[PDB]
Amino acid sequence: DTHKSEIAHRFKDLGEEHFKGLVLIAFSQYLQQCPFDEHVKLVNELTEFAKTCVADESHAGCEKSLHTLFGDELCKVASLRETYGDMADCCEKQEPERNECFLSHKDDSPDLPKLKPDPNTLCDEFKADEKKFWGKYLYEIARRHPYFYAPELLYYANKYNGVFQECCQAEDKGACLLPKIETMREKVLTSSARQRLRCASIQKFGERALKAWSVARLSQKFPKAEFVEVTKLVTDLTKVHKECCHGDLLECADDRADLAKYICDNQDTISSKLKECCDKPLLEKSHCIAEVEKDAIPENLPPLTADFAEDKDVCKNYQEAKDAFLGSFLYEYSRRHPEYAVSVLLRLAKEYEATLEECCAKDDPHACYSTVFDKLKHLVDEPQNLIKQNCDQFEKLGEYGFQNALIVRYTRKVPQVSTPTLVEVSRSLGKVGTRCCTKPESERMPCTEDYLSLILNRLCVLHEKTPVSEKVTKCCTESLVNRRPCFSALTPDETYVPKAFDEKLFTFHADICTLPDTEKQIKKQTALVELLKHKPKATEEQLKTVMENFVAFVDKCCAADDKEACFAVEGPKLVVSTQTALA
Repeated sequence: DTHKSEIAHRFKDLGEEHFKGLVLIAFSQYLQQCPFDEHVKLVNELTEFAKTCVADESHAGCEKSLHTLFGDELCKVASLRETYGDMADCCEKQEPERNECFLSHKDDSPDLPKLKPDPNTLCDEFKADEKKFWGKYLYEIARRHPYFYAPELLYYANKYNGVFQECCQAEDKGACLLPKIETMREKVLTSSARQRLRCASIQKFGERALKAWSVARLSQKFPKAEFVEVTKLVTDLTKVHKECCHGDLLECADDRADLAKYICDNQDTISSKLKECCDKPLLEKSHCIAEVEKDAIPENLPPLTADFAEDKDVCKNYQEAKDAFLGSFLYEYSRRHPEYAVSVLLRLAKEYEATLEECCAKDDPHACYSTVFDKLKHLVDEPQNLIKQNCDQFEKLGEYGFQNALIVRYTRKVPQVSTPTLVEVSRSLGKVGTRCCTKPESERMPCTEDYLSLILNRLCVLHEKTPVSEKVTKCCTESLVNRRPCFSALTPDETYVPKAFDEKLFTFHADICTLPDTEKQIKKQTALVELLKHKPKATEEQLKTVMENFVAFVDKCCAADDKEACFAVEGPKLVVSTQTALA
């Protein structure tokens, strides 16, 4: 009963272009510092060997796993040690330990040069060779995002050649291109942050957590899908993610297709909105199905309380399959409330779990769990007043001013975190203003809950690598679903000794007037953070004073005939007045 050669099953099923694409992504994520040219060699080689195993299945090595073959090739890289250190001892291990070891060196903050894309040299390179322009893009996104969802990477990379196909024929390439890549670039970062949380769930909270996520997400989109169908799409959707998150990129891709294919062939029992989606070429259909509008709530739905609170058999039901009965609750809940954010529904079910565990203990469980829904109904509203405040502060200050607002709020909160992580997180938190505060009122909170969890997950991820605040560790490990309130309930502690003053953190040169705009703000926001690790009690009135004092200074010195002499003299002046005002 042996369908023998895994490389050959995959090469056939995906076809060559997708095989090559996915292989280049996989090498790109394992070795992020490597030049492009070296990866193209590793891909072509493995690809030859793939064809040979399609031609002859018995030929040597054609039965080795996909890791072993991927792994064999990583081990032959002349520059693994003197380029990747401790990584080249992975080569001393056997399968599957050798593969675990490679993964664990994926770098979530790789140090990579910022692509300042220029449309002329860039439109130059797509005409020269469209298929390599295509690969270079794959490799550049994937090496800076090493857990990127890989079948989507091909999707976007095609969308991308798509822009150049339409824009390099116009009379102002520039004016045509940059708005489209920029709208594109935002969707890609959002999609990578999404995937990164999917993988954190499983790696850190179990398959049970991801799976539970898909019940929420699915039930909500496909409320007229009955539970067994939902259950089924869930099984196959957790598998696709598990494999994606584990670097099994070829199995993942092929299993997403089989699912895209299963969904479209079962429209009538799943949802009525898919008919347009179920009609594109492969990449686009899958993206369509993941982007698709939600279906209508069936009309005569039996009130929630029926099965889950009055049922004189709840505890019995629950004990016989805890996870199914809870999945069932999540299904039931999610399909009736497509308004809610997932993070919220998964928080509703978790609380619901906690209630049976402890009610089912007591002699009269029914007296205990009959009342759960009010408990639950109060969960929704805890968030709401957070929202109002932050959108006011946001409208009040604008995006930049709000980022510095968060930078201060979050540095007093978790002063130990490193300065680059505090900057990046606060910037991203502040864009949640622009994302969510112009939305309809009853929609602002769901929006907010949803992205915070991508952003809080990035904080944990950046921070689990080099663990230094106990506060953050606790909020990251304690729960998946309760991070946002765990991070909002944190206070500035008086258990933090201020950082000793460091001159080099508050010295500025004529370069500051040179930087790209993002860089300029990031240089300033760093110094903002370093100022609050040093002067952690400094008031809001005082900081107001410093920030203005600081704007004037940069303005002043970015205008003079000798800027260097201008920073030299005014720099120390600034330090003095600040030290005085704050100390």
